[PDB]
Amino acid sequence: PNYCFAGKTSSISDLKEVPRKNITLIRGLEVYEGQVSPLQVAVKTLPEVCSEQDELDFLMEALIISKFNHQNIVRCIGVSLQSLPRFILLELMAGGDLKSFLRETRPRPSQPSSLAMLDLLHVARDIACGCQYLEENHFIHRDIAARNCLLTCPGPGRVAKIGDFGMARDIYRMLPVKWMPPEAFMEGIFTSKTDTWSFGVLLWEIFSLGYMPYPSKSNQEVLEFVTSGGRMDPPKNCPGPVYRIMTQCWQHQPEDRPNFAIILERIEYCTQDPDVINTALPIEY
Ligand SMILES: COc1ccc(F)cc1[C@@H](C)Oc1cc(-c2cnnn2C)cnc1N
Repeated sequence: PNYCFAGKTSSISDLKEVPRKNITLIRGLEVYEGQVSPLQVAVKTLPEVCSEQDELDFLMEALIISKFNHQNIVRCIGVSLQSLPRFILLELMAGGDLKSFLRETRPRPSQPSSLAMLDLLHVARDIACGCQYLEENHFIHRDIAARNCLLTCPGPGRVAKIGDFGMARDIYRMLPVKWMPPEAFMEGIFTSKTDTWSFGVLLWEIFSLGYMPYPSKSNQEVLEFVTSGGRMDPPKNCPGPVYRIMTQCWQHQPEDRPNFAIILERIEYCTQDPDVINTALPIEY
């Protein structure tokens, strides 16, 4: 089984196999926190009880992640496929996944400024850079969403990175309906503009502080809503310029939507506008 990315073909043999003795599991997080000799790592494990397909899936996932080279995509430290159970070793992202972080770190009476608008813009900017990298390398992610993003740490130095490529893995060889543009439902045509649409939904998730998109709508209701021109309202307290980026991401015609270079440019503008970043987030009770 080969994998083609950018200007290079690669196989299992090119994967950096780490001697099993050098790998220690520290605790569960099927993922564990681990150590390699000392590098902190996350360990994704393939269950020994699985089918042939699970094994090629696991292998293709390792190939995919191992070929990426960008600071906003989680690194693959290596693999251990010659011992059971098989491991994929990933950069350990201590802040956890983005969706959970937004829900746990919402401004509250016990910590009214735990998070501010600039923090959310930096996360959006980080993922957008990741996405620009995928775009310019002609890789379509297909599942951009907060559940698939990770943070290096809880505190103010945090960096957001794209952390899961399972959907792209399957496609290479379960539509995330609420993150999908109209043409995906009706034409099944996918483009980097597909990711642009998803990023807009991700933006909404971020600035809502981790709400489910289209609150109160089922998948089919969303599908009909969006196909007929409907769009989400801004998240509570969302700055007008940030909502504008979302709605630009959600233009009905793919070609009307910005590429990620333009998105990054507009997020930076937002970061430079004091009227945006001086906006307070809602305090939750
Ligand atoms: C549930 O796992 C995921 C969820 C979403 C993703 F995008 C990637 C992963 C997995 C494959 O990767 C990591 C997980 C964590 C983590 C999660 N919760 N706490 N921690 C400490 C840290 N670093 C990773 N590399």
